[PDB]
Amino acid sequence: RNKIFISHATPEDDDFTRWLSLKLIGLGYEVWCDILFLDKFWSTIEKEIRENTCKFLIVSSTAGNKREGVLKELAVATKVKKHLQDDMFIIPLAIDENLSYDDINIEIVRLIDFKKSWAKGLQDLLDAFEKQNVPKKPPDHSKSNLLYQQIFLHDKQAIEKEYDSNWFPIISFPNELRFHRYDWRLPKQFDVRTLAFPAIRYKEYLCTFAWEYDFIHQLPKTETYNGQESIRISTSDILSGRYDTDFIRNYECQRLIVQLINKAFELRMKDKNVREYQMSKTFAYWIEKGKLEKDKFEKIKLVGKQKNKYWHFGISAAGKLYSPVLMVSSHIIFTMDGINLIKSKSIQHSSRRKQGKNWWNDKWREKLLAFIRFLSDDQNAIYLNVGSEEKILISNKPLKFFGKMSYVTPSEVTLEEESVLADINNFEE
Amino acid sequence: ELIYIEEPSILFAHGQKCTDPRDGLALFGPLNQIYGIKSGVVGTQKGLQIFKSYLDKIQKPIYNHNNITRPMFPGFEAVFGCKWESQNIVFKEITTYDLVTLFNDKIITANKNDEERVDVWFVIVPEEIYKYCFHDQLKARLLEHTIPTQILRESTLAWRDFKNTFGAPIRDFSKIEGHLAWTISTAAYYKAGGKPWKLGDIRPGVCYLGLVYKKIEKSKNPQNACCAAQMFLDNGDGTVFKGEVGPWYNPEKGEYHLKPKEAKALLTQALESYKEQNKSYPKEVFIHARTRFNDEEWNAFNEVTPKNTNLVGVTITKSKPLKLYKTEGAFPIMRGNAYIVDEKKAFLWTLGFVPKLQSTLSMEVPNPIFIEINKGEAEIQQVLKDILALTKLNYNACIYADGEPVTLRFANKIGEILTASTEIKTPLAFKYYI
RNA sequence: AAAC
Ligand SMILES: [Mg+2]
Repeated sequence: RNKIFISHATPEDDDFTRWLSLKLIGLGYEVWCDILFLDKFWSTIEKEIRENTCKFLIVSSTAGNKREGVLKELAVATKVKKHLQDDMFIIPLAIDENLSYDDINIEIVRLIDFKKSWAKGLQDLLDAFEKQNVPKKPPDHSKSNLLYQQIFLHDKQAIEKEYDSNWFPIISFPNELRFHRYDWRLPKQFDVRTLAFPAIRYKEYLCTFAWEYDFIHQLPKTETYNGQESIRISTSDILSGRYDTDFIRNYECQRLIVQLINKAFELRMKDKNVREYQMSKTFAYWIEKGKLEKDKFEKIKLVGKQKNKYWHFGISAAGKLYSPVLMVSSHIIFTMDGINLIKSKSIQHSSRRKQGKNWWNDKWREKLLAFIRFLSDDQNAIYLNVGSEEKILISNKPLKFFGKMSYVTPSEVTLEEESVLADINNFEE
Repeated sequence: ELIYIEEPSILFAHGQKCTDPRDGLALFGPLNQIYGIKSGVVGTQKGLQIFKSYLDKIQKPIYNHNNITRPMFPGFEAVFGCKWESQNIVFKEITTYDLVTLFNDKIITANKNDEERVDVWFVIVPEEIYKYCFHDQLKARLLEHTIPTQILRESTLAWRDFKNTFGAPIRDFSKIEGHLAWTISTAAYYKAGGKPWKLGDIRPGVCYLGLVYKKIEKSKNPQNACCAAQMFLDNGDGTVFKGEVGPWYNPEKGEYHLKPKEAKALLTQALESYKEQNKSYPKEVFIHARTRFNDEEWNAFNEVTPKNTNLVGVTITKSKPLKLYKTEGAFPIMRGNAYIVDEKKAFLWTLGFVPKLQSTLSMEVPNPIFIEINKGEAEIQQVLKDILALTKLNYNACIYADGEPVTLRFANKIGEILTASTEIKTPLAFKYYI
């Protein structure tokens, strides 16, 4: 009547069938193809060919040459062609180059090719359609787009269904931030980084969370300390922003707390039984081979093997106070026999970019969380030493986020395709 | 509490809004159609035959090992609607400074002597040249003449023929040969005056600006840094303005900033280009950079900007990781989810899993771009939508979307090109850099 | 110097 029926090999020729079908509904044709519906059937298919279909096409490819479905479509279409005495009711669409002559279905060899290019084939098909009195509507690509979204993007949408960060909250802070002042200026060669406790040389003051007696036995004997000139600020209003003096401003308060937290973490990783690594910016902190139980912790691996190198899942940390949290960045640092670091950083980066593949959301999340739990003091907290009595408490469970949209979790074999193909591609890179 | 932004829809031909540029290109075709592609070839005779073989391959459809994440290549004429033959190929035989010198000499002599104009030029680089040395230098030297050029190697189109001592190919395209042809064809169509796609859900009269800074190592002054800007409306076809070479980089601070005597110049260039291309002044202007601007730059920007324009400055950073993890599954957080830190700071997940591809743009875990409205006043969700849209307009690669918005993606490459030649002054579209 |  008016429809344009396409028959094809469903699994192997769905690319060309998709392309041709969508292009044909784009041009206003009333196209009928087996892939243009969801939750479909032979009673309906045969009904369209017998009465509704005005033109019928087959995809003459090697894969679809001998297919029960397409052959039975060809049979019913031959019946309709005999009924309608149309010399070109059924039209081959040869898209396969390997399909040699005298190998096509006998009902087809005696009768448009896409082997050279689908554009040339589509033009030939369009002029063949125009030569016959093929009914059509004005070109409406809007309905073609609607069909593309409704059929081919139905499983590729986003659910309205209701995330573990690397941002670990700081539930409690030491109540006061203290600046120490001494009668004599500390020597310039005296490095505050060598101080056993976090301390920032701010102006002539020393910025700490700590007390005076913590470093009483490491400061030079030529320095005399006075307890009167130390100034304390209430930390709760430091976060609340209510603090305002000319000596120190809130924007500097939070930044000072940031480097205090960073140094506290760096010093804590000396008593946390963790080895160190030199990178461009900061200290990487990894777990040595031979220390962790079978290189696992709560049944998450943290250390492993890569060719003759050994990878160790290390971390670095950085505080922030906008909500007070700490971010942990995950690095992978290699050693050559589990003990000796690789001298040259180029192999380190190349090996890291090789190793990062095969690791995805759950693996990265579990490895970072395992390292954090390994760094915890309490079950649900991490204690950073800032003072002999003052401690910084950072919850070892990262921040939780209430989402509202997500995807239908697809087959993991698709992600395995991603893993293998992208792994090969990055090897090429 | 995350928020989600519906993925930006981009137009293609026939006024149809799709989401994947490859899907729209294969469905509706390019938004702006060109009658054809006239291609120019410069290289050795073996390079010529390799290029001819690769067009013979391009004419026929090429398939990917995964046709959902990387949709198949219908064939150039099937998707684009314009032919790229071997008869439209003009070849000039060739039998670090000297090599690019000969190549540029051939290109200029061809562009001058040949009567018939050529839409794009394609340069075949032998493997020895790649191993012993070019793209930035050559493509910069051709900036004066406004010659859109695409560079390919001998081992890129004929990778199967080139094999190592073990007999394996140097680099394997078997699984993504269709994707490689997709990208090459999209680049060639972009450089031929055709605009493959443009954003659809976008407000009228909005411009997006991106500043780029590149240091000069050969300069005696260690502080020197050239500047540049990139401008996009919604087309993704951006105009690039070269800045001034001089003391830009802040060495102790590690930042890049403009004195007010060049920020005015750059933004005035951007606004005059807008007025030429639109005949009106934009209602909003967004400036993008990897670093926050000092108040000097912002005031210099504000003086040259008209009163009715709500100038906004937004910085995009790959800062310290807020790497979200979905609780269940190895599938990362989907691309397009945003965290509203505050009305001026937000996180945008331009990478990660996308339902349309059932795949991930990011490799390991999507590191979000921290976007900050450091200057100006604008609604944060609108800025996130604009950056999400701008992530789609990378014409140099035929991919679903880009991790970095196009206003900042090619910062390093355009900087390398601009600083490759120091004695060259340039007015130009993005197609003369990518 | 297909490309991120
Ligand atoms: Mg390019």
